[PDB]
Amino acid sequence: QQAGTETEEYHLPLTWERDGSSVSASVVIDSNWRWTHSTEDTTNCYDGNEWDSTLCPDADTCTENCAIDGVDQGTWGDTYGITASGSKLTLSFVTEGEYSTDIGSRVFLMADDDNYEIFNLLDKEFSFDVDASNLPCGLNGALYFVSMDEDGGTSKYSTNTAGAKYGTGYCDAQCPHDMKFIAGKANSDGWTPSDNDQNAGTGEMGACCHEMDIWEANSQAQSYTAHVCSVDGYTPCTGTDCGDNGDDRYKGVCDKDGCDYAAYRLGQHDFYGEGGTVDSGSTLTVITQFITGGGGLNEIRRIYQQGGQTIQNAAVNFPGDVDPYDSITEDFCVDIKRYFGDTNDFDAKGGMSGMSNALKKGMVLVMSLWDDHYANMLWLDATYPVDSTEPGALRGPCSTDSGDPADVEANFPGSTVTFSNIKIGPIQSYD
Ligand SMILES: OC[C@H]1O[C@@H](O[C@H]2[C@H](O)[C@@H](O)[C@H](O)O[C@@H]2CO)[C@H](O)[C@@H](O)[C@@H]1O
Ligand SMILES: [Mg+2]
Repeated sequence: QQAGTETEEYHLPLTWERDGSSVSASVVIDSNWRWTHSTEDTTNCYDGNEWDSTLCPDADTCTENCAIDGVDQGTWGDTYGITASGSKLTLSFVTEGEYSTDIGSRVFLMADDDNYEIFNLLDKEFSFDVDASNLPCGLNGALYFVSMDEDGGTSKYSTNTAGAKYGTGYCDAQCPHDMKFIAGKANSDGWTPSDNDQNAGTGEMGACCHEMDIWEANSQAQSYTAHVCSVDGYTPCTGTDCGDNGDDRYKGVCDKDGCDYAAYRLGQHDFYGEGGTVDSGSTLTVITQFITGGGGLNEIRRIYQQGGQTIQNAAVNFPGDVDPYDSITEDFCVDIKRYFGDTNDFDAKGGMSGMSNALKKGMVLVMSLWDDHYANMLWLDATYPVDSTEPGALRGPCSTDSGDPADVEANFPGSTVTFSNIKIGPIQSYD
């Protein structure tokens, strides 16, 4: 995409801490949340959930004729419901703006006006504070890393002149087809609008890359998940390479399931939640350690702090069926997937050393607040598949009727998440 000129681009200031020192950074809105309009005037190229067929009769013409516009100081709060102060960022769920209505948001941490901050998580400890108390069943306040290009794609794709400055270049391990711009081009070929989401559709291309999910959570359940891909960095995909939900799920270049460590699903029901050991009613510190052996990742450990207590990760709790692991390791992913009858796509795609090499090449930080039009977040907080009764089906305390976006959007429009005190530094020792 090229940049439009109707609205100046303002990145929202955010402080964080990098190896013992304060960094005055900022965040940027993902280009999918932006207005896409003619470079000539004000006409929408993307209008509702379909592209304009005059302006966009094929992707190349669409790319030439359309632009993504800026988000100025005022728009962050009143279109997106996003505020920041100091080292705290708050994302909103349903914000009814001027003439339109925004649902959730996704932002990236910037290094400067034109580049994302690049995190090299190997042999480091990454921490932050989150308040997930205002997120009911069916919502997900997520903090995670993805192998985006530092410049959002401008060096490699010459029709992307907007770049990281306009939040371009998102990819993740889902190989999402709902991205309006992929590899610098409008993804308008073969566009199908969503039946379910009036803002969304899917194009022929998907945008794949490695993804390290530090925190996927609402007030009811939480998980952290490593997703490795067999391709290197940001990778546009079509066809079977995308591994689309359904029959192709395991045939693409990325692991959609990931190797997930989700305490509730692993037989620890009161570890996290309302009045749990870690109490979602209140802010908590989430600390993640990327431990290496011979310079390669071999474990991802998790520690929590809340109210001055240090709380070790809860161990797998299937006595005599699975060892009490308490972290992501190769043996955990192998044994748990066997026990849960899950295809080990994580290993098929490179496993722990594939992930390590991904981490070594550097990742972009993402924070997001969303609901789930595909599976109602049931895989995080309920039972999934809904009628399944076998080990690993049970995920959280929520109803299998929870999480329909139409319901949660109407009933909990005020939902919010607050992330604060982002920090990276050497691996510390814990009591
Ligand atoms: O809970 C692990 C789980 O992944 C499920 O797919 C989730 C995925 O992990 C999440 O990242 C994505 O956005 O939503 C999907 C739903 O497709 C998968 O369906 C489960 O069977 C698997 O155990
Ligand atoms: Mg094929």
